Amino acid sequence: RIVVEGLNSCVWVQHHPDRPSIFSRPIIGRYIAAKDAYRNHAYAAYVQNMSVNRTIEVEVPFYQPGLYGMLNASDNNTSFDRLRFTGLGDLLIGIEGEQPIPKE
Amino acid sequence: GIEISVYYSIADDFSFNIFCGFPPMVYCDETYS
Amino acid sequence: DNPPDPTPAKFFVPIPSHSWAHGTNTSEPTNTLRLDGGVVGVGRSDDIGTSDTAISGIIGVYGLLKPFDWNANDTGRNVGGHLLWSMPVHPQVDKDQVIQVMTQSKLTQYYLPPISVVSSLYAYTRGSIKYKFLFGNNPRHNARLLVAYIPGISSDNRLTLERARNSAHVVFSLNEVSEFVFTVPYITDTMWWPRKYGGPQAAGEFVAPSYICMFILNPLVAMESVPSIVTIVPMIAAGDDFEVAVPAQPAVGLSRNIDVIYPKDSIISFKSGYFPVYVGSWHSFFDSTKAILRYGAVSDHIAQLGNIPANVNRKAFWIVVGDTIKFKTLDKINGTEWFIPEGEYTLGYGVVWRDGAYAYMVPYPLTPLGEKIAQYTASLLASNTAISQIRPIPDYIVDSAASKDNILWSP
Amino acid sequence: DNPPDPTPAKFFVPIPSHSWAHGTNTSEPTNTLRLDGGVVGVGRSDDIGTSDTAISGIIGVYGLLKPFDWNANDTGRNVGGHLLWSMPVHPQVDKDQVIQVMTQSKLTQYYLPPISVVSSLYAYTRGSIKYKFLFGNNPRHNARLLVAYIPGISSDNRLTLERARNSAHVVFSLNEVSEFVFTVPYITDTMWWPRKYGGPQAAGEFVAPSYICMFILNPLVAMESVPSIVTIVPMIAAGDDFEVAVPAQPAVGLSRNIDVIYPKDSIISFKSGYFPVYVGSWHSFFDSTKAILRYGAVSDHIAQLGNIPANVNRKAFWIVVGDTIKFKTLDKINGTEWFIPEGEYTLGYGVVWRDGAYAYMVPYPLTPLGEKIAQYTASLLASNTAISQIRPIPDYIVDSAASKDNILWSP
Amino acid sequence: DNPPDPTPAKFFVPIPSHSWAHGTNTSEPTNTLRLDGGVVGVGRSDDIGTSDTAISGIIGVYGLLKPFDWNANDTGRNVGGHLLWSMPVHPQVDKDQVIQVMTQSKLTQYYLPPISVVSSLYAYTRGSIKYKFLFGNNPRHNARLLVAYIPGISSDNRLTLERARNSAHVVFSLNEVSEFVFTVPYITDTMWWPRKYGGPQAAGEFVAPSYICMFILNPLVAMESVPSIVTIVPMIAAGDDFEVAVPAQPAVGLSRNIDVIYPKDSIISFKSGYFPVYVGSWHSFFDSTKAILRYGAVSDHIAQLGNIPANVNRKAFWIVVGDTIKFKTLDKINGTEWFIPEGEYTLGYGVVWRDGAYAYMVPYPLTPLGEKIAQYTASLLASNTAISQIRPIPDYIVDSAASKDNILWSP
Amino acid sequence: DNPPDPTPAKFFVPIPSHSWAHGTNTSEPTNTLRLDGGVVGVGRSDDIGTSDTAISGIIGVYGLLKPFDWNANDTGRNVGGHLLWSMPVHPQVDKDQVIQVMTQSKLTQYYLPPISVVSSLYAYTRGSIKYKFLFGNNPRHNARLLVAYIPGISSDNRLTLERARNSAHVVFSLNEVSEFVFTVPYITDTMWWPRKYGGPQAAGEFVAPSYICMFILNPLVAMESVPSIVTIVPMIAAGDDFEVAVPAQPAVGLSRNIDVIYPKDSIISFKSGYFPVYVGSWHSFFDSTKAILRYGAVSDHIAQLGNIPANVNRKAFWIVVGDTIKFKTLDKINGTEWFIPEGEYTLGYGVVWRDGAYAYMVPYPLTPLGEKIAQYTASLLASNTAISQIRPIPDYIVDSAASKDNILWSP
Repeated sequence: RIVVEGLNSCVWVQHHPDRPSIFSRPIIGRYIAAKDAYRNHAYAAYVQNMSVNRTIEVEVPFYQPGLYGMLNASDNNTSFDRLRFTGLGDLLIGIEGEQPIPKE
Repeated sequence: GIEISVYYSIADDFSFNIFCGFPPMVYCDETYS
Repeated sequence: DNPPDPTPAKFFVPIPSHSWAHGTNTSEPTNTLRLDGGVVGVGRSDDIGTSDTAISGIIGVYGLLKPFDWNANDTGRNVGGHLLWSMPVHPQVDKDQVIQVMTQSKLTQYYLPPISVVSSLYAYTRGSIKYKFLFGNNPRHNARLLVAYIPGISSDNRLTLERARNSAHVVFSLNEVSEFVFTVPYITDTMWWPRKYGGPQAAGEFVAPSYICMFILNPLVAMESVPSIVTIVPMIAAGDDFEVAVPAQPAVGLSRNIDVIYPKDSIISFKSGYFPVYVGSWHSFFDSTKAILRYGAVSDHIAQLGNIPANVNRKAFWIVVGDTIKFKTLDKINGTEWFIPEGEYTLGYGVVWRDGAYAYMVPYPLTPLGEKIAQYTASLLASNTAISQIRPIPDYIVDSAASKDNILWSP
Repeated sequence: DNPPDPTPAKFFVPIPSHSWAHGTNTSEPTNTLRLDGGVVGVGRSDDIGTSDTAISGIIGVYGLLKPFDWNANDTGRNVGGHLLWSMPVHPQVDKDQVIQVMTQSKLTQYYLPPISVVSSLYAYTRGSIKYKFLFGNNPRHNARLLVAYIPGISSDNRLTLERARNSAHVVFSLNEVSEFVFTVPYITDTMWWPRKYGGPQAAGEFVAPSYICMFILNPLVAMESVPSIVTIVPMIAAGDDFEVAVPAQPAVGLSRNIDVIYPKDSIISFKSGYFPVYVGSWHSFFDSTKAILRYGAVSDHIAQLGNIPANVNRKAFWIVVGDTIKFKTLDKINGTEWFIPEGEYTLGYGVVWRDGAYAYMVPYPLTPLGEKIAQYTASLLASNTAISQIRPIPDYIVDSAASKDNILWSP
Repeated sequence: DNPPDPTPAKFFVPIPSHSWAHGTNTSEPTNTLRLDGGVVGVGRSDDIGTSDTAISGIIGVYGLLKPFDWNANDTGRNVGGHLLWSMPVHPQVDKDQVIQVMTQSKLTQYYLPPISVVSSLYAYTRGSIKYKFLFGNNPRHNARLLVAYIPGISSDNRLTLERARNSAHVVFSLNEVSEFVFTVPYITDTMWWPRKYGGPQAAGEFVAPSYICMFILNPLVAMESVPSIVTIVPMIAAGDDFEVAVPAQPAVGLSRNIDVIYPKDSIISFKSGYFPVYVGSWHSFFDSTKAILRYGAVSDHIAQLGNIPANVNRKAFWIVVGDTIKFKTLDKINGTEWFIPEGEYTLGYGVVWRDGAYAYMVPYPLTPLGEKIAQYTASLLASNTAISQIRPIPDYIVDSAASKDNILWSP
Repeated sequence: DNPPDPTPAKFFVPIPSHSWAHGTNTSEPTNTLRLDGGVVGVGRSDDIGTSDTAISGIIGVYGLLKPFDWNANDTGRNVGGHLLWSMPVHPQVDKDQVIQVMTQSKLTQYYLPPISVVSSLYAYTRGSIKYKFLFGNNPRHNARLLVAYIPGISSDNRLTLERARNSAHVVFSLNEVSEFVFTVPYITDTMWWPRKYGGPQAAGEFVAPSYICMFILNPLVAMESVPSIVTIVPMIAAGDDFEVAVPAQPAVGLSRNIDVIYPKDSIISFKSGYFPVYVGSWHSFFDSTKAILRYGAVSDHIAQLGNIPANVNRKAFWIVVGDTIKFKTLDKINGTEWFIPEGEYTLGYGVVWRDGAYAYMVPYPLTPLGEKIAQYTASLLASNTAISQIRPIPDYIVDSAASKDNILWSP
């Protein structure tokens, strides 16, 4: 469940299952790694207008090519079980417009 | 300022029970002379 | 177990309220102000009858129309062929055939019959009409009348007895008979007939489909020991086949309040939201020593006037034409004997003070002296006199009682 | 055929989201991010068991508590009547009876048992508790202990052996026996019992309903060819009648990150949205020749500090208390030997520069020299020294790497 | 008993209105403006038939096409093999084969047949077409015609009798026969065929699938005592297998109002919301002594003009091209005999007065004198003449009647 | 009868649209742009087959891979044990094993097989793969090859014939045989295998699960009267047990447009909404006598440039790298022979003119002379030369045609 309060413009949310989960903290804007936080085409997504409702409720599926999903994963230095078998992937949150963010 | 327009209507459990004579009316059509 | 519900959303159209037009054969959802939140209706008994609002029941009741005298000594009007009484045939009654009560500068009141009042609530109408004629006679009186129903006619410009016999008519005898009814037909080129009188929308009253006329066949004969005058009282009711088509703007109104604002240049009762008003002071108006009409104790709250028509003279002052208020208020002016003794007066006159786009009102006592002072003040403002020279305007002594509602004015 | 639907609108109440509290026995509508838009759940097999989240299963697992030595050579503590071990009876364990790992300027870590961790997730609790005592002895050792369950007591201020026998107790023999369990009852004035430890909301920890005490009946006896010390390891588990009432704020947290920000005057890590930060230049700050912490390359984007508490000295400077960044940066100053060689340093100190309502931060290298330079700069700003005289503040050479996240500070 | 309803909310999508495209096989919810709030439809009888809107019924009705004379004395055109009449085969009719009524500066009116009008309401079409030929002859006349249906051709560039016999054709005899029909097939490479004429969207009219041609087999022969001219009247109707595919932008319009605004530089009728207009005064325009077009009695309400194209000459004035208004209005000017007598004139000319981004219009009487005065005024404004020198512009005498709607203009 | 409906409102959650992820096994409510407002689907016949979009059908089709020559005269490479051909085993094909078509400053085009293209549309995959080997030989040629499937290997660093025999392999004979298939297994530590190539998200391509290698058992032998070269054409298809897991960002794109904007410092094509553009005039730019790129005829509508990177030289000018426009445009400059003859040129170069926070572009003809003039203009703006001295910039003669879309630029 995602709540976006300072905007009255459309917001998107996309899910990347096969993306390796090698981060333990969310990264924002400029400081995000390039080729990331770029909206993809054929990924599960949901486009929502904040004029109608400013809380997004979605369900992220389990898409791992393995027997289990590993929780309580270490952070910094690998394997092949820590990047594709631990996390459900990454969720990208962006704004439909390129229009500047309000002062507040 | 604020503008409050109150509209109303009758209900189902409402009833006009006893018929009385009609009081003399005024024609709206003669509201200019 | 918190199962997901991925069941497609449904396209829905939001609206503010439920139908304003629907009055029957449907449900009207609402927030009942009760303790029981179910289908709830008032309890009843035989002490409290069902609603008596059947249209056929009401419009069946006889209403009285303008009576007329029937003299037998009149050697001119009491002859074979003379037209005694006539009028157009329609549910509503011709204004001149109804009992009237007029008033100076007010609205004319008409004593309409049940069939007429109801019909004024509906656009079209149809059916037979029942005209009951009551005679104030005794056995000695004797006569015969030929009442006719002429379809397609609305006046007596070409109407005579020898022509009325060529249409639907009846011949009543007045031989020991005091009451009878002539149920006139509904002969029309169409199915329903529009009401003669209606809501202000056009400058023309529609026409009735037919005309009823009463003629003399055998002149009324009385005697020496009997009244030569026999008053006739025509009464109207709707036939069993009478129907009313579509609900429209009432062509009638209540006579509870016959006050009206005609096209007569009434001076607009300020603005809406800027009333009630009271006489107060204003720091930008002669350091709050003079009197103006306020609408709030808070500063910068002076009563503003509405749209004053451009056809009003600039040198003209105003007069209260409705409910007014009392207020206490000026020393003698140089060169004249104009002086106002300190006391309580009723507000009557007033002078408009413009300050940009907003216009205010200055109070003046209802006295022969006050009318002349407001007369001059209205003339001084027309010539753009210095603000300091117009100052010697009533004084501000204390605040005054608030008005019930909006005060009206006139040139 | 486009039939009309005059079916009354239904009063409906709009809400943003579905319940945030509901966790079972209901449906939760949501936008599933899948290709199949129906009721969809992960496929399973015997390789992937059912969820193992039965509360009775988990809290039944034995957890270890703080052990203690049991010496037979102690001529003072090894006597009939001595209190060897005791503690309050409740699901969670007394912090002093748990294995602890403390750290300087960090949080204390407690090795809580299954019954305690779960109980810290619920407000109230009830049921019997199973205390298993494991003894590190051999056949040669011999003794008898009287473990009791005293209801309504929480300390050993008035607790003795000759008083413990007057309550629910058990007498264990240590004669070729290394393990036994004393399932203590649930004797309470009420049905459910509140957790002893809870979410920060008040300044008082609730009390346990009872107290368990282990006494000596027949002093431990060993021999010459056997260890006189017999370590005792108390272990706890929940009884078959143990239950947990209501979900509340966890009285526990993860030890993944034991970093915390106590009431210790940490200097607020800028503001939220004004980080990550980097060392940059500012055209209004000495023509962008000096160094300040920016949060954006766009002009007029200087990192603003949060609410600095009013209990901080005006002449004080700051120090990084968390993750920091490296940056390259000043010539020798007149009268002193203060000079900074051009190179890359780790950010350590800093001085607050106020410009109206917004406060910014000026970087200083983590070096004994830099601490003194920031010391003086903090003092010069306190005396309102001329802006041009405080100028000889590190220089701006180039931009620096961005921080992972918010940088903390301290007086 | 006020039971709680913790029943999950349902995800719903709000929309402003119901479908604008749907016309059948569905329900359209709406707020019926009636007293009865149920499914309500107009009452009917045999006096009021069912809707007569079956497409097969309408397009079956014969429509008349452009006739032509058939002379037997013409020694050149009345020979074996000559082409008497031909046209493309499609539902709509070729504009040159339809009865036309042209008008100067207006729109051309075409008397289209039932099949053509309907087909102009649909994008594609198919089916056989029935061409009925009516002959104005008597028994004496005699001949034979070979009417053919050539698929894949749209002109008579390579069309001859000796080639028309190689396709679907018919040979009609004119021997005591005045009427016959040639039902042409539907031979197409595809199933449906696009309309030849359509809504303005591209600069090209689509092509018909085939071509119908009438040839002479045995030349018409008449006599001395009989008319040598036999007018032929071709009529069209749709076959029993004729169908129309998809609703599109009408390729036709009503001839009720043939007024149009071509690409001809019409001067834009002010702006929308800034009309009706009337001649009034403006306090910022020569102290409200001159005339301008207002749209409101309220101050600062001057009629603004729309987007004037940049291809218009700066020295040009304008002329009313539509409905206009009458207004009363100037003394003799120095050096010239230009003087306007006080009276009522019809508005005809006008000069644009620009004041920043907003453009207004100045009225001029429809008189040979007024055209020259507006001519000069348009030239003076082009040279940036002093505002005080252009003043001797019509005078403001009084307000004038409001226009029905927007007034048009032209260079 | 208008009964009340006090039926409790229902909590409902509003959302803008229906699922964007759901593609099957559900209903998607929408506003159908048709005349029929019911469940409507295109009509079909045998002329129009069902959708041919079965994954097993498509990926079963054989695709061609990079061929290679097999010479029998090579006394070095044609020996027992030599590695002729090898590659990783996965659905997609190794870029170096695919037919390629490279282009300067463009994108490399790969002729991918059906199994590879589809697999690039899904995240994970599994199943056997069918590698068909086609030989261009005749009966005279003879040989034997040992093709193996090595699980857990991705290169030939430690790969030999005498080691390949220790895994799943096959021995094919080339004795009058031109075609055969080696269906390789799916030997994996897991169930599904991630695609080797994917959407730009990380800097690393995943690895294939296995490796296929073709070795020589008995060297190819031909004769004197037969071609010593036998080209081998490897072809790939998916096994009957092949499956694709989850839809993800395509690892492929269409080769319709191979134009791309790499990390190469392209100069940003203005801003979005500020195009198409054309050469026009600006009243604040040398009294609209010089040329600038506009995006609107309305005043104050100059084409603004997007975010120019800070790594660009201040003295640098730009060049069009995409579609451009033609425009007509300067007299000889003092001291130099720089003079532009009046004519129509193609836009090629340009110089950025900054005016506050907004940046615009000044057009320059694609000519050796224009490049030098824009060269100097770019240098003059870098030194803050007087606005009046840089004036002798192309002239404005008339407006020019609008661009199809956004124009690109480069240093």
